Amino acid sequence: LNKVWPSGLTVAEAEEVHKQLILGTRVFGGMALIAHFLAAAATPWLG
Amino acid sequence: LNKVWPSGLTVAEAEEVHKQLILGTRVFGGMALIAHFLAAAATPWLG
Amino acid sequence: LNKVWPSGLTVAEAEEVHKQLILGTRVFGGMALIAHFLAAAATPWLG
Amino acid sequence: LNKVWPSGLTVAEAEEVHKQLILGTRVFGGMALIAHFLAAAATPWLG
Amino acid sequence: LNKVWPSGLTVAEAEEVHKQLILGTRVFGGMALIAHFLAAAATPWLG
Amino acid sequence: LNKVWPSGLTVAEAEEVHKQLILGTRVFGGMALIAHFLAAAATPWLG
Amino acid sequence: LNKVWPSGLTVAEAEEVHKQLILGTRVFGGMALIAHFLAAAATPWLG
Amino acid sequence: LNKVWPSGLTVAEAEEVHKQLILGTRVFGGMALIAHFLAAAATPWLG
Amino acid sequence: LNKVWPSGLTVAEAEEVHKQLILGTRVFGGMALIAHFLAAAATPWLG
Amino acid sequence: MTNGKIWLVVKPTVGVPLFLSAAVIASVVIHAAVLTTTTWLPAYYQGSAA
Amino acid sequence: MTNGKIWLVVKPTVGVPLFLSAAVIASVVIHAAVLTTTTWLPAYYQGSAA
Amino acid sequence: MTNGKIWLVVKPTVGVPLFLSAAVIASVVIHAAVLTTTTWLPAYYQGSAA
Amino acid sequence: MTNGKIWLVVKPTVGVPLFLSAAVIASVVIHAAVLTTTTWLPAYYQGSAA
Amino acid sequence: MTNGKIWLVVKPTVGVPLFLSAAVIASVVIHAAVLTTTTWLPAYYQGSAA
Amino acid sequence: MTNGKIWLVVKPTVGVPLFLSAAVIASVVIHAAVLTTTTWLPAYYQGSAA
Amino acid sequence: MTNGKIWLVVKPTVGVPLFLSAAVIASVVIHAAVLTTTTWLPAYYQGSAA
Amino acid sequence: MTNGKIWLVVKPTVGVPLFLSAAVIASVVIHAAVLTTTTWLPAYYQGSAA
Amino acid sequence: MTNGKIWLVVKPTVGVPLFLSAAVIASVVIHAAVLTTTTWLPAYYQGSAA
Ligand code: BCL
Ligand code: BCL
Ligand code: BCL
Ligand SMILES: COC(C)(C)C/C=C/C(C)=C/C=C/C(C)=C/C=C/C(C)=C/C=C/C=C(C)/C=C/C=C(\C)CC/C=C(\C)CCC=C(C)C
Ligand SMILES: COC(C)(C)C/C=C/C(C)=C/C=C/C(C)=C/C=C/C(C)=C/C=C/C=C(C)/C=C/C=C(\C)CC/C=C(\C)CCC=C(C)C
Ligand SMILES: COC(C)(C)C/C=C/C(C)=C/C=C/C(C)=C/C=C/C(C)=C/C=C/C=C(C)/C=C/C=C(\C)CC/C=C(\C)CCC=C(C)C
Ligand SMILES: COC(C)(C)C/C=C/C(C)=C/C=C/C(C)=C/C=C/C(C)=C/C=C/C=C(C)/C=C/C=C(\C)CC/C=C(\C)CCC=C(C)C
Ligand SMILES: COC(C)(C)C/C=C/C(C)=C/C=C/C(C)=C/C=C/C(C)=C/C=C/C=C(C)/C=C/C=C(\C)CC/C=C(\C)CCC=C(C)C
Ligand SMILES: COC(C)(C)C/C=C/C(C)=C/C=C/C(C)=C/C=C/C(C)=C/C=C/C=C(C)/C=C/C=C(\C)CC/C=C(\C)CCC=C(C)C
Ligand SMILES: COC(C)(C)C/C=C/C(C)=C/C=C/C(C)=C/C=C/C(C)=C/C=C/C=C(C)/C=C/C=C(\C)CC/C=C(\C)CCC=C(C)C
Ligand SMILES: COC(C)(C)C/C=C/C(C)=C/C=C/C(C)=C/C=C/C(C)=C/C=C/C=C(C)/C=C/C=C(\C)CC/C=C(\C)CCC=C(C)C
Ligand SMILES: COC(C)(C)C/C=C/C(C)=C/C=C/C(C)=C/C=C/C(C)=C/C=C/C=C(C)/C=C/C=C(\C)CC/C=C(\C)CCC=C(C)C
Ligand SMILES: CCCCCCCCCCCC[N+](C)(C)[O-]
Ligand SMILES: CCCCCCCCCCCC[N+](C)(C)[O-]
Ligand SMILES: CCCCCCCCCCCC[N+](C)(C)[O-]
Ligand SMILES: [Ca+2]
Ligand SMILES: [Ca+2]
Ligand SMILES: [Ca+2]
Ligand SMILES: [Ca+2]
Ligand SMILES: [Ca+2]
Ligand SMILES: [Ca+2]
Ligand SMILES: [Ca+2]
Ligand SMILES: [Ca+2]
Ligand SMILES: [Ca+2]
Repeated sequence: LNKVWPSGLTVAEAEEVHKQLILGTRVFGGMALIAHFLAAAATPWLG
Repeated sequence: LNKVWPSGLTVAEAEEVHKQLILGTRVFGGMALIAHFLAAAATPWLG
Repeated sequence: LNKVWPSGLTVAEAEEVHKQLILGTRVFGGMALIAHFLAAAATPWLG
Repeated sequence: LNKVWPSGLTVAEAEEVHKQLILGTRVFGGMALIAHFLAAAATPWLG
Repeated sequence: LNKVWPSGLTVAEAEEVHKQLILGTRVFGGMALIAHFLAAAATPWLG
Repeated sequence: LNKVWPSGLTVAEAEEVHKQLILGTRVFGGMALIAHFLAAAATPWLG
Repeated sequence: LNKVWPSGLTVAEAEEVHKQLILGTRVFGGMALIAHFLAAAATPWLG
Repeated sequence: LNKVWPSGLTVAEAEEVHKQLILGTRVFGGMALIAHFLAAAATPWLG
Repeated sequence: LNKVWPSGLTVAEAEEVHKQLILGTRVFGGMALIAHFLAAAATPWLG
Repeated sequence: MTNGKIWLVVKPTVGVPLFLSAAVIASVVIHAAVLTTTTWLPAYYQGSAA
Repeated sequence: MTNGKIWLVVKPTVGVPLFLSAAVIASVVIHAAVLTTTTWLPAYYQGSAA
Repeated sequence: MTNGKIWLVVKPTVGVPLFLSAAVIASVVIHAAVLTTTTWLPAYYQGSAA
Repeated sequence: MTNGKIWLVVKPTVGVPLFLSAAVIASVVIHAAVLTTTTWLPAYYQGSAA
Repeated sequence: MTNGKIWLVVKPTVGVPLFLSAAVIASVVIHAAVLTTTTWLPAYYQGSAA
Repeated sequence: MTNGKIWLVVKPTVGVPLFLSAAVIASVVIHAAVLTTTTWLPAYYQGSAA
Repeated sequence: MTNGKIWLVVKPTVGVPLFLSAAVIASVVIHAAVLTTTTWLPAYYQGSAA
Repeated sequence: MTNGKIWLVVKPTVGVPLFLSAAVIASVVIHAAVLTTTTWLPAYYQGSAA
Repeated sequence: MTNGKIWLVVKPTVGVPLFLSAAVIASVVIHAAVLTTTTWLPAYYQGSAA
């Protein structure tokens, strides 16, 4: 567990970093999904 | 709390940095919001 | 087998890295294959 | 307060640097403001 | 023969690396040769 | 006064460097001012 | 003659490197010469 | 005077470097002056 | 004369390097001079 | 979600700026593509001037 | 507001210049897009010369 | 599948960002090519404004 | 005025050249935009030759 | 096949990414050239919309 | 004249080449702008030929 | 053949990638020039299509 | 002639290549400008062909 | 011939690749200029085709 890999992180630190990246991606995606529905409603795209 | 992460910061220092970034973003956003209202009022955009 | 190569990895670590790359490529390829069938069905490409 | 931060500066040194940046910005802005009045008076911009 | 050259490799390691590069090139070339026959058959190139 | 700052200079060395930059700028500006008068006299710019 | 120069090579190693570069250049040139005769025969260049 | 400055040079070495730069500039300028007279004589520039 | 300068060379090594550069330049120039005579003879340049 | 070990062998100070920069560039590319290929988006900027 | 741990794994001397540079570039891109696609912003610069 | 030893001699913090960046760029290149060479993809963006 | 702590975490030898370079580039961009979009600034350079 | 000593004096972490990147770029260049200079490849993308 | 402390926190090995390079680039930009937007400077190069 | 001492003062890990990269770029430039200036090479790609 | 102390605070291995490179680039820029803005220089290259 | 001391203060591993690269680029620039400004050089590539 305590092994420090060539990035300088441990396994647990690397998972902690990625979990925040996953969370941020979900926030971005949720906003983007709303923006696409707005774009579909308000622009000529999709009619 | 003492742990120095691979950026060279502690948790507390990293939060202190980001809080100033958050503050600066709010200032920029407040100015940008005013600029958009001015743009809407003075330019042909939105009529 | 404990030899550390000039990348900083051992043989076993290098295989572990590449296996995740292989897995990720298969996921990307599966999605891309689906996207090509959708493109063929919904766009004028291939008729 | 003698702490040397990752930039290599102390708090007091960092404030001393920024104060010179603030001063220089004010000089640039004062000159730019004069240049805009000249531009407004001498060019067709704003009539 | 255990001399370490300025790349960080020994003679034996350098040949091991290159042999994999040779193998990969042969795979790429085999696929490219097939792709050229497909291109010649399916496209207007060469008639 | 003998403190060495993060650039590697002392205060006195930094002032000595900048004085040569100021001097060089004045020379460049003197030549440029002459060149602008020549440009105004010999080119259609300003009539 | 065992002196190590600023590249990290000895005289003998530097000649060994260059001799392989010379050999590779001759191979490339031989192929290029054949390609130019093919180009002259098969293309409108030189008639 | 034997002080080594942040470039790695002493005052005397720095002047020796610059003197060769001055000399080279004079050679370039002499050649360029001749080239301008040739250009003026042989091209439509200046008539 | 054995002083090592900031390039890592001695005076004698630096002269040895440059002499090979001078020689190479003369070879390039000799070839270029021949190529210019060929260009003048074979192309419409200079008639 | 399963790729978290990437940060054992890629430095986050490399990969996280690259990841976010790529997202930002991608968004700009998409907006620029829509702007350059539709009439309706430049008409939105043009507003009552047309 | 919750992402402050980013500065544990990204160097601020990398990420803060990048963040602000990206904002600056983005603003220029938006202003340039409006300038190039509208008539009204070029007319503003042209002023009474039209 | 057989090339896993590449990571003995290439640093993953170089090669993995490069690999993924190349994939991303390749995808953009393909999408941009289709957008610039077809009528049907810009018509899709144009939507009912045509 | 309140942001002086930025120089605790950004190296001034990075950020100060970047800051001033960005200002210089911004000024050039603005002057170039005016030159390319107005007729009056080109006519100023053209002078009596028009 | 005889050039394997190149990796005694070139770092593989430089030369292997460069080698593969050059191959990738070369392929893109060839595909782009065919796309831009033929009618038949853009017609293939255009499909039934022509 | 009062800014000489800039060289306490900016390396002259960085800032002095940048400063002079920016001046050189700026001069080229100005000369190129005059060349491209006037007729009189191209005519000066053209000389007696037209 | 007589220049082998170049590798005493140039790093091969610099100069050998540069040398080969320059050769590769040069070849692409020549092929691109022929493609862009002849009719016969784009006709070769066009094949029976036109 | 009086600026020789520049090499106390600028590394010659930076500044001397930059200085000479800038001179070389400047010369190319001037030659290219004359080539692109005169009829007489391209006519010199064209020679007896036209 | 008299400038050999340049290699006391410029690293040859910098300056020699730069010197040769500049020569190579210069040659390409000259050939490209002739190709783009004459008819006779593209006619030479075009050969018997036109
Ligand atoms: C109208 C729709 C468009 C179009 C739109 C798109 C878009 C948009 C995209 C693609 C993408 C791809 N398209 Mg498509 N595509 C079109 C038509 C084609 C045609 C064709 C002749 O008509 C081909 C050959 C392809 C092929 C491809 C793939 C190369 C690629 C996805 C690869 C992947 O997932 O690998 C995954 C691989 C695997 C799962 C297994 C691989 C196993 C084998 C054995 C490996 C062999 C390796 C080889 C020997 C060496 C490789 C060397 C390296 C290149 C260095 N498309 C049409 C014209 N296509 C995507 C892409 O490139 O993404 C980056 C993408 O985004
Ligand atoms: C229709 C076909 C095209 C065409 C298509 C192509 C294509 C496509 C390519 C070439 C390539 C080459 N072409 Mg051709 N080529 C055409 C017509 C020409 C004409 C001409 C006047 O008509 C010339 C001079 C050339 C010449 C050349 C070579 C310079 C080059 C291969 C060099 C090599 O293998 O060296 C090997 C060298 C040796 C074996 C020995 C050298 C020994 C000598 C003594 C060394 C002297 C060195 C000198 C003094 C200093 C050099 C300094 C360095 C440049 C820094 N071609 C026609 C118009 N040509 C290829 C290329 O450039 O690849 C990179 C290539 O890919
Ligand atoms: C038809 C022919 C073309 C033409 C073709 C070319 C070509 C081609 C070239 C030049 C080159 C040059 N041309 Mg001409 N040139 C033309 C017409 C002009 C006109 C003009 C108003 O008509 C001017 C001012 C110039 C001027 C110049 C020089 C700036 C330059 C050579 C400088 C040199 O050798 O310095 C040497 C310097 C000295 C010997 C002494 C200097 C001493 C002084 C006191 C130093 C003062 C420094 C100052 C205060 C600060 C400088 C700051 C730095 C810029 C950072 N040409 C015509 C239109 N010219 C060459 C060039 O730029 O090469 C790089 C070049 O290759
Ligand atoms: C027609 O073709 C055109 C022209 C349109 C071109 C084609 C374009 C295409 C194909 C575009 C495709 C775009 C795609 C695929 C976009 C994908 C976007 C995604 C997935 C975005 C994700 C965003 C995620 C974000 C913003 C995440 C932020 C995370 C943050 C801020 C957390 C930061 C902190 C950490 C990573 C670690 C903290 C440390 C700890 C110890 C906890
Ligand atoms: C049609 O398509 C077009 C062409 C328009 C292209 C599309 C463009 C698009 C899609 C543009 C989108 C733009 C966006 C998303 C812009 C976002 C802007 C934001 C969020 C700006 C934020 C600015 C924040 C600022 C300026 C913050 C400054 C902070 C400062 C100065 C504090 C500095 C100090 C620290 C960080 C730490 C100090 C240290 C301590 C120890 C306290
Ligand atoms: C007509 O010409 C045009 C214009 C179209 C130009 C031509 C374009 C062409 C020819 C395009 C060709 C495109 C190709 C060949 C695309 C290939 C795409 C592939 C193969 C994509 C693969 C993607 C793979 C992914 C996304 C893998 C992700 C893996 C992840 C996230 C795992 C990360 C973790 C690790 C590597 C190691 C973790 C550590 C451990 C210790 C386990
Ligand atoms: C229509 O769209 C177009 C095309 C126009 C594009 C749009 C362009 C836009 C949106 C442009 C916007 C431009 C802006 C926002 C410009 C802002 C300019 C500013 C704020 C300039 C500030 C300049 C400040 C200067 C020059 C400060 C100089 C400071 C100096 C010299 C002091 C140096 C010393 C130190 C920092 C520390 C010394 C050390 C000590 C220990 C004391
Ligand atoms: C008309 O002109 C146009 C416009 C067309 C432009 C002209 C373009 C031209 C002239 C293009 C020419 C293209 C050429 C010459 C392409 C050549 C392609 C080749 C030779 C490709 C080779 C590919 C090889 C590959 C993909 C090899 C992969 C190897 C792998 C993955 C193994 C990796 C592992 C290691 C190297 C070492 C592992 C470590 C160990 C210890 C065993
Ligand atoms: C219409 O828009 C267009 C298209 C025109 C674009 C717009 C362009 C614009 C807005 C251009 C603006 C240009 C400006 C603002 C130019 C400014 C030029 C300046 C201020 C030039 C200054 C030059 C200074 C020089 C050459 C100084 C040289 C100094 C030397 C050689 C001394 C070197 C030594 C040292 C620094 C230290 C020595 C060490 C010691 C220990 C003493
Ligand atoms: C009209 O103008 C246009 C547009 C055409 C532009 C003009 C273009 C022009 C002027 C192009 C000119 C092109 C030229 C001059 C091309 C020259 C090509 C040459 C000389 C190519 C040489 C290739 C050599 C190769 C591929 C050598 C490979 C060597 C290898 C693989 C060996 C590698 C190993 C080592 C170096 C050392 C190993 C270590 C040991 C210890 C033994
Ligand atoms: C219309 O606008 C257009 C388009 C034309 C653009 C405008 C362009 C403009 C404005 C161009 C202006 C060009 C200028 C100002 C050019 C200036 C040229 C100069 C000053 C050239 C100087 C050349 C100097 C040389 C070649 C010196 C060489 C020195 C050498 C080789 C010595 C090397 C050794 C050492 C430095 C140190 C040795 C070590 C020792 C210990 C002794
Ligand atoms: C109309 O304007 C256009 C468009 C044409 C643009 C204008 C272009 C212009 C103005 C172009 C000007 C071009 C010029 C000035 C070209 C100059 C070319 C020269 C001088 C070339 C010199 C070449 C020299 C070579 C190839 C030397 C090679 C040397 C070698 C291989 C030796 C290598 C070894 C060492 C340096 C050291 C070995 C170590 C030891 C210890 C002995
Ligand atoms: C990477 C960005 C790619 C953008 C590609 C689109 C550029 C404009 C294409 C031509 C204009 C299409 N049109 C006429 C419908 O506007
Ligand atoms: C755009 C002009 C750029 C000029 C070069 C700027 C400095 C490059 C980096 C070398 C100097 C810094 N350092 C620490 C290595 O000495
Ligand atoms: C535009 C030509 C560029 C030529 C390549 C750049 C010069 C070589 C730089 C070498 C840097 C690595 N080094 C100093 C350890 O050798
Ligand atoms: Ca809609
Ligand atoms: Ca409005
Ligand atoms: Ca279909
Ligand atoms: Ca006005
Ligand atoms: Ca066929
Ligand atoms: Ca006048
Ligand atoms: Ca023929
Ligand atoms: Ca004349
Ligand atoms: Ca002739």
